[PDB]
Amino acid sequence: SYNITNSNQYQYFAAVWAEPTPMLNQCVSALSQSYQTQAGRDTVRQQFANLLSTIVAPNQRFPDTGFRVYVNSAVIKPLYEALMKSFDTRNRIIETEEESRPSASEVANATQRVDDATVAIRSQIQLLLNELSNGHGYMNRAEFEAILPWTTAPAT
Amino acid sequence: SYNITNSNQYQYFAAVWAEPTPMLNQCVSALSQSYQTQAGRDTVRQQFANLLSTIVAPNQRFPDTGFRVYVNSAVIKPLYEALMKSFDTRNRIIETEEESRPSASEVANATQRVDDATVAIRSQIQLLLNELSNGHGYMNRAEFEAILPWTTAPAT
Amino acid sequence: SYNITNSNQYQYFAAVWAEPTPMLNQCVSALSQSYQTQAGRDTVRQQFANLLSTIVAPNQRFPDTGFRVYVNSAVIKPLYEALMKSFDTRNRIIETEEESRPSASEVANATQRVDDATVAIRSQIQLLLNELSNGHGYMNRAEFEAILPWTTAPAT
Amino acid sequence: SYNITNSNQYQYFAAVWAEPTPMLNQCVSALSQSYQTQAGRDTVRQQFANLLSTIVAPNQRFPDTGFRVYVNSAVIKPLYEALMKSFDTRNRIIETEEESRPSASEVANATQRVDDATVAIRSQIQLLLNELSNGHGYMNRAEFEAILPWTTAPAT
Amino acid sequence: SYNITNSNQYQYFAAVWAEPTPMLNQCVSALSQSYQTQAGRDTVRQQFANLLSTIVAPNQRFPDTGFRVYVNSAVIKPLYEALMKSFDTRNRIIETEEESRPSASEVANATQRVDDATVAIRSQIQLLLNELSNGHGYMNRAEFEAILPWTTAPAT
Amino acid sequence: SYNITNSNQYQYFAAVWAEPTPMLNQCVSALSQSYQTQAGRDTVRQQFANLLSTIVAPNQRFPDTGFRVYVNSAVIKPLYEALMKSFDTRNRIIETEEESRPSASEVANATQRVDDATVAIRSQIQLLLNELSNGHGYMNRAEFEAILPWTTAPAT
Amino acid sequence: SYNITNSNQYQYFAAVWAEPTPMLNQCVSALSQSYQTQAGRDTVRQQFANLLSTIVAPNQRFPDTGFRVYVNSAVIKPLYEALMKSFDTRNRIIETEEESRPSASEVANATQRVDDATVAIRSQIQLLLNELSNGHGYMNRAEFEAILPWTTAPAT
Amino acid sequence: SYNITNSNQYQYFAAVWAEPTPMLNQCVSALSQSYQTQAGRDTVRQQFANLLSTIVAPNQRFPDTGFRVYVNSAVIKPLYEALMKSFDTRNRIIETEEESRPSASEVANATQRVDDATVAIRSQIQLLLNELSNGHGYMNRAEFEAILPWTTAPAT
Amino acid sequence: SYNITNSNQYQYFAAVWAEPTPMLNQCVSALSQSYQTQAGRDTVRQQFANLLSTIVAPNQRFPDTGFRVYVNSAVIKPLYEALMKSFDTRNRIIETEEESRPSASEVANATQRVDDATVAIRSQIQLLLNELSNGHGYMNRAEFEAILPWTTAPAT
Amino acid sequence: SYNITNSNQYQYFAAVWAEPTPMLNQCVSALSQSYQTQAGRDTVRQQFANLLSTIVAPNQRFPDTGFRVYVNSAVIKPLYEALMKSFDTRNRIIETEEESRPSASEVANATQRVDDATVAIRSQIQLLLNELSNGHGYMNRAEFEAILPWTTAPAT
Repeated sequence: SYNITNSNQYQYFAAVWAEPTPMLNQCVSALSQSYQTQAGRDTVRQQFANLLSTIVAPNQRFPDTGFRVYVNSAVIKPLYEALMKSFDTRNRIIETEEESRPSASEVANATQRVDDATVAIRSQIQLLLNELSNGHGYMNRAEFEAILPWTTAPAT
Repeated sequence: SYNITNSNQYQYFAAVWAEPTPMLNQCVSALSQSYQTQAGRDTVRQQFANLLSTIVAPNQRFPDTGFRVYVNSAVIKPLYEALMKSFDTRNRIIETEEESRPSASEVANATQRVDDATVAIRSQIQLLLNELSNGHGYMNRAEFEAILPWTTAPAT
Repeated sequence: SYNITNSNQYQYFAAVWAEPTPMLNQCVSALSQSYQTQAGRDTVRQQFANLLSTIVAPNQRFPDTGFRVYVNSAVIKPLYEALMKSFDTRNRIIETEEESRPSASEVANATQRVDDATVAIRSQIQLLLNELSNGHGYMNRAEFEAILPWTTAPAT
Repeated sequence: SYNITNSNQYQYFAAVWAEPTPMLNQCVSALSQSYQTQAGRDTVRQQFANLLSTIVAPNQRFPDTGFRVYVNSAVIKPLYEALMKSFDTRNRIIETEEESRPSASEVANATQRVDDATVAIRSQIQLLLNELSNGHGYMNRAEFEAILPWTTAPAT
Repeated sequence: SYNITNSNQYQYFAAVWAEPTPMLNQCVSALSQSYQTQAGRDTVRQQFANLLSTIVAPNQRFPDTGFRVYVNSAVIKPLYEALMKSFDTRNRIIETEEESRPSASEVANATQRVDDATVAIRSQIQLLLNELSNGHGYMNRAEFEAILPWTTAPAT
Repeated sequence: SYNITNSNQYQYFAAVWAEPTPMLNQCVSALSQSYQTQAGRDTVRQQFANLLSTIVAPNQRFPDTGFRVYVNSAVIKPLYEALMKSFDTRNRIIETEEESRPSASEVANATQRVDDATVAIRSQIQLLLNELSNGHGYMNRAEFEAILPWTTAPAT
Repeated sequence: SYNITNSNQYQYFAAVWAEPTPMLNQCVSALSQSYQTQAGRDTVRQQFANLLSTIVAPNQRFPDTGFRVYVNSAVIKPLYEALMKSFDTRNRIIETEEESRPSASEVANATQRVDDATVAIRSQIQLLLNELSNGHGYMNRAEFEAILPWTTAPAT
Repeated sequence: SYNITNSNQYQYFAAVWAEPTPMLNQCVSALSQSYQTQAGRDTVRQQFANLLSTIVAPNQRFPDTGFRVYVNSAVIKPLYEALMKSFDTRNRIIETEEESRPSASEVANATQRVDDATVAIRSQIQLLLNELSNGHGYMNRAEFEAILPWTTAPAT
Repeated sequence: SYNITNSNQYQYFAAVWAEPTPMLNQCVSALSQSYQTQAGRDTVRQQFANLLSTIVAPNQRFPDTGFRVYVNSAVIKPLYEALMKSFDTRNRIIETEEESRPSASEVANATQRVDDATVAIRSQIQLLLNELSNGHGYMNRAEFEAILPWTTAPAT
Repeated sequence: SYNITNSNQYQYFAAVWAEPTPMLNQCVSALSQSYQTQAGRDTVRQQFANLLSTIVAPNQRFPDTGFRVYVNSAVIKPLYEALMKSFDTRNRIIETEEESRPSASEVANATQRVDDATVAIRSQIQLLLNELSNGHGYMNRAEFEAILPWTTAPAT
């Protein structure tokens, strides 16, 4: 069966998989909304997490009856953490009592901070789209390989 | 029969199921009302709970004669807790004796709090509608799978 | 007879139908009134609900002797929830004992809130009118199709 | 006889007809009054409704012995809903106990709201007059056509 | 029947289809309105989403009795995400209590932000019109091809 | 009968037709009014929409007993979207409580914005007039052609 | 009788006629008043509209017992739309509560806007006078011609 | 009848005709005014356009009962586009708020630009006068010829 | 039928055709306007695009019943891209808040930029006129040739 | 079948192909717009990327039923990266708070930077046009060769 030991072959186990369908659809769910909210962007990242699960264990090899998405590869990982990060936060401070601080934006501490955050998530959501989908990132038993052991309960 | 043991295959048992009909109809019941009330929004969340039951046990597999809704998936779970949460509460304080505090809204503690809560539940009730229904979230014996055991009282 | 199973073909069953006559007439009943009331706008949405019923079941197909209105399509669904929602509420607070709070509107918590709500329901009631009626939204056995099964009690 | 089925030919049935005489006369009844009232403007719109009936059914075609007014055409529909809407409401708030709020208009919530509403209904009542009457809107068996079926009980 | 496995042939499945009629009509619904609103632009993008469904599955090939629109092609995808994005948001901040911040626009945080957003959605709505329609983007069994497998339940 | 399939012959179906009479008359209705209003310009565009219907279906060819106006041609389409767009909006902000912001136009956010919008709709309303009418845009069975199929229920 | 079909012969039907008497007299009614008003200039344009009717139909040719004025010719059309347009509007803003904004014209948004509008309508009202009357614009069965058909119910 | 095919004989069809009377009179209407305006010069060019129509079709030859003016010949075309162009525009910039920029013409961006434009339209309006009228430009069935076909419905 | 394969014979397919009538008329529509605008020049180029379609496919040869205009030839292509490009843009920067930057043109960044752009589009619009029309650019089955194959479904 | 190993024969696999139709049409979409924008130029490059895919794999040779465009050849590659690069960016800095920096262009950091960028993309868009199309760049099984192996699953 599959019997892994060498640690160098463990950079593709947990928090590095999904499927073309699940991932791409999640991204559209995000992009199609306003960036003046927390519910949306915050929950969005939390959506992607639910799919950032695992698949290849140390005993049952990757099946031919499947093709998952290595969420920590070429363009996905760097631009997906960079992307999901774009909506990190912002200098949110609603200085009020009931009425927003009267002369709040006279000599304030933010404006283009919120505006510029939006640009981040926005356009990166797109470049991701094309890269993500194509081949930059994808993998299956075909591309999942190196020098892997197989020796537990027989089945070949 | 079905005979489950591996815990990794238990993230889809209790408080994660329903059916297209029950769920979608509940959402309309909510959306079609005012957000200046507690009866409505509070009881609403309590409505969704009655449907957040369980279906797949450890012995009788998912039937072909059915298609339920995994209430803890892709878009539903993150935006449904975020949604149901939108009507968490608000800074409700009816400072009165019989007559609401005379000069209550002069230098008060709330206004857009109540207003902004409404926006939350409202628009998220919609984005949910389309996502929820489509395929983002749904499942049945067809999509309910991984590596599951079946060995109790024979019937195949 | 009709014998449906595939869930992907269930996004057009409950809370998604009506008829050109019923729907359009309901909209006029709404639009022709004042927006400084609750009886009207609130009951209005509740009117549309009574027509948001169902028609196509899993066994008796859509008849040639009919043409219903898919209330969850193109322009209707997004602008009808957005519309019906326009009269969500407002920051209604009649701070009084018998006499409205003397200096209530000196440094208050609302005005253009009520005013701006009216604009919402109002003009959207119209854009709806033209869109709704035309073809954006309508359907019948002619447009109600995909890949649907028919196999119960014979009648062809 | 007339035997209609195609839905595309149903955008001219209910709530879209009247006659040159009834409609124009109703408009004068409105225009000739003060806009500081509710009885007038409110009941006015309700007057136009009584005439917003139906005429062409699915079996007895439009007669040669008549010429009705399609209340949902060219200029009428857009400017008639816009018109009838002008007297939607206003920020009406008579803050009093018996005596209107003493210092009510010091730092208040309205003035040109009421004033500006009047301008709306007023001048639009006129532009309507000329447009409405001419040809922009009118119709009869001559202009009521497309590709309509006639096949029930014989009479030709 | 159709029996797909190669992942490289999965960049045209979900969230990449529609039809000439549905798509173009949705765009007009958008363009014909004011850009000083949220109901409109926000719900607009949500309209396009309802049509961003799927069509070609892994078993029933693209029919000759149809011609859909690949919403992720040549000009559509880049300028449609860029377009739908134009109405991302803006620096919306209605600093008020009832009365908009007195000296709000003296030394404020926005103006041409809202104005410039409008230009974005506006003109891009047009360039899209011509490109979208022509051939830049469209596809059917004629143009939907590469090296695709067909081997399940026989029917040829 | 008419039996169309080739998609390249679908850029002249929905939202691309009208008649010389309806269209030109609508334009005059617009031009003859003030540009310091929303009722007028907004409803205007909504007027043109009611005429932006369809005529040539896939089975009943264009008649000799008619001459419609292709609203998406030569000069009409580019300058009609550009025109109808001129009255997109403006930086409308009536900062007031009852009394317009005292020192509102000292160091404000708009003036020639409103003024310059008017110039847009205005003069383009004219250049349109001559172009629109002449031949730039018009069509009928005479000019509506390419390589179109005709094969359903016989009638020649 | 008259039996027109060719569309090229339809640029002189609706909204393009009147008579020397009606038109010239209307212009004097306008010119003889102040340009610091809305009643006058606004209603003026609306006056000219009432005369911008139609005369030559597709069956009863232009009579010898008449001479009308083609309101869309040589100098009339370009300078009449340009003229009627001169009184488009202006940057009208009466910033007041009861008392016009104290320091309103210190650093304001308009002055020569109103002044310069007056010059527009004024002098163009004159150049029109001479041009309009002479021959630049006028027509009758004598000048109304091209290649027109006559074939319905006989009368020659 | 006339039956043209050779394209070399199509440089005298659309946008190349008028009549001695219409054209010359239009030019005087222009020349007799101030060049410190937009209404005049702009509408002027738009006047000439209304006459820049067509006359010789591919089937009804040029009549003996007429003499039109080829607006794209010898001196007219080059000096008429050059002329009509003279009033292209200018560096118009009224830098003001209500009061023209105080020290606007100290170190400004224009003066002789406006002045020199006037000279252009002015004197070219004259040289045109003599050239235009004489013979440089004029034509009729006498001068309209080359090697043209005539073969449709007989009439000779 | 026509059966093309050799790629060298593909430099005259898409985005390289039109007709003498459509093209020349579009150019006049452009030239007759001011160059201090964006609506005009921008939409102009977008007008020419609508005509930059295709005609000669790989199976139905160029007809004798037609003569189109190869928009990518001799003088058209180089001077038409150069022309359409003349109105690329300019250093447009309206530095203002409501009042254009007081001392904006003292030590500014542009003037003859806008002025010089106008000269570009202007005069090139003319040289184009003569070249375009004559023979420099035109083509039909007569001039559309090289060594082209014809072998699909028989018809000769 | 095709069985490649030698790496020297891998400089024509990924990110080096397309087709005459797709590529040339994309270029026109770009060129026909203003260069004072980011949406356009930025998304443009992202458009070309979607077509910069791959075609020749290591097992299924280049077909006779096709002719693609090697996007990394003679003139395309050097001038296409140079071209697409022209719209790299610019010294974009909108120093403002709501009102662009008053004395921003007195002693600033840019002007001809933006202007000169436009020239880059512009004219190179053209030289590309002719080169790209002709033969400089194109290829197919005819020109795609060197010394390539073919030895997997038999089919000759």
